[PDB]
Amino acid sequence: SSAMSAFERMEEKVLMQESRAQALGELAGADLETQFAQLEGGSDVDDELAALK
Amino acid sequence: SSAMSAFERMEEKVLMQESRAQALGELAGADLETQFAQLEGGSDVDDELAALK
Amino acid sequence: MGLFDRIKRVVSSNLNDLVNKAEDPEKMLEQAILEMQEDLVQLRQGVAQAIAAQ
Amino acid sequence: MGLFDRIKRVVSSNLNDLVNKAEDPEKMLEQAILEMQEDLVQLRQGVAQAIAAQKRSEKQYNDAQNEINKWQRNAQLALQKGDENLARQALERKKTYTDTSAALKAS
Amino acid sequence: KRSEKQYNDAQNEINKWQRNAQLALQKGDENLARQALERKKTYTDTSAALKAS
Amino acid sequence: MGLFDRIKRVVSSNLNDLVNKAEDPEKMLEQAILEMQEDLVQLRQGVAQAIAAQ
Amino acid sequence: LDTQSTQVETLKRNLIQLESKISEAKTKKEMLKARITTAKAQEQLQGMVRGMNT
Amino acid sequence: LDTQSTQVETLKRNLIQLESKISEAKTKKEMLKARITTAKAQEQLQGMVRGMNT
Repeated sequence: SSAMSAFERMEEKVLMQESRAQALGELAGADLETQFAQLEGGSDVDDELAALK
Repeated sequence: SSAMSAFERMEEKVLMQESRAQALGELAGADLETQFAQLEGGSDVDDELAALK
Repeated sequence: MGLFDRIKRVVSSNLNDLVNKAEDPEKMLEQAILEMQEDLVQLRQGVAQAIAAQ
Repeated sequence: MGLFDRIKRVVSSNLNDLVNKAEDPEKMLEQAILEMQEDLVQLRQGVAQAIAAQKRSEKQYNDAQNEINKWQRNAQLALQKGDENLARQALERKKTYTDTSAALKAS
Repeated sequence: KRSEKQYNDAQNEINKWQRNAQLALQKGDENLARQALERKKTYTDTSAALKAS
Repeated sequence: MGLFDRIKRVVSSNLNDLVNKAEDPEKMLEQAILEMQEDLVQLRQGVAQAIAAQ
Repeated sequence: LDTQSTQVETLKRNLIQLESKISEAKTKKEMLKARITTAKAQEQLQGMVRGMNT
Repeated sequence: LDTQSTQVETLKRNLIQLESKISEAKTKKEMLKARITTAKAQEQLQGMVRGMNT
């Protein structure tokens, strides 16, 4: 459909745009271990969560 | 008859048109279980009907 | 002719891309809503007509 | 004509030398860097686009792989009422989506 | 000596946030203390970066 | 033409250097901050709009 | 009249479902438009990796 | 009706397979288009072998 083919197109456009936006940082990065630390805080955050909880 | 052959023709046309209209959704569908839930609400609606009744 | 087919597909592949160039994601989505709403109005008009006939 | 060829080569050999005259070694090197950097930007944009396309196509595979089990869940929820046709069709659709998932994982 | 200001704030805050989490969990709410922990981790990362700087 | 390419690159290599000449290190850094802050404002406006939509 | 009652109820269900669909679709439209507005400026503003200008 | 049931199921299998094919084909289309975009600029930018300009 016309109004439904416009919607799906812009939707896929949105998806690709967000993927690129995340890719720029995903492409860059201070260091692979820095990337992983950014992904996951590490033992520090787990210990803090356990202690406060 | 002329006026009676026009009527029956457009009638069958109506039937096929409605069949297609239902077919599009019948052809599509989020999931077979989603299709069945759309067909029938499930235990939730039966329980609600029993409780309110 | 295969020549004509391929030359035509070649000429479409430039208009298609100019159109994709003048696409704007936010602004474009508006029509996808406006036209949906308009044809929804038409559909509910038909629904009302059936109700009224009954 | 050979006459035209040689007269043209004669006229180029003067513009070429005026251009070599207005050449400055330091200042000139700047463009050799600026344009390299700009086209490097373009190349890395393409690299990012490829990365993003892969990270997007991962979406359907993730859906299908989690679905390879969501379909068992649906079949269980169906057979819990005692119907086997619904669970069987869930199995068929799960096999379809599993083949899709395998193809997408290879991709 | 001015950039030291933000680091001092964040370092004293690395403990003020534990104080806030304690004052929150003293009513029996864990979401507030957990969000306090998350913000404390954020401010601790900020403090570490600022201390290196 | 290669002639035109090289003559154009020759003319750019003088404007580029006049621009580098009228560069001032301290004063210049100010824009690198002002524009960052302005587009940060725009980004946080978008963030707020998403929050509000939810 | 009973037949038309069935028809109008099956036509009532139709319209309710399609109105729900267009409404949820508009909700998604707004959330994704906010997404776009975030991204548009977001890609002019990111980490300051020393090895690029962008 | 049973015969048409067989027909419609064999027609259901047909369409599922062909939709899968077109979808995977579009996936390949996107990945290869990214490939092309890499290559296009890539061939203007390569190692600086002293014995060529290119």
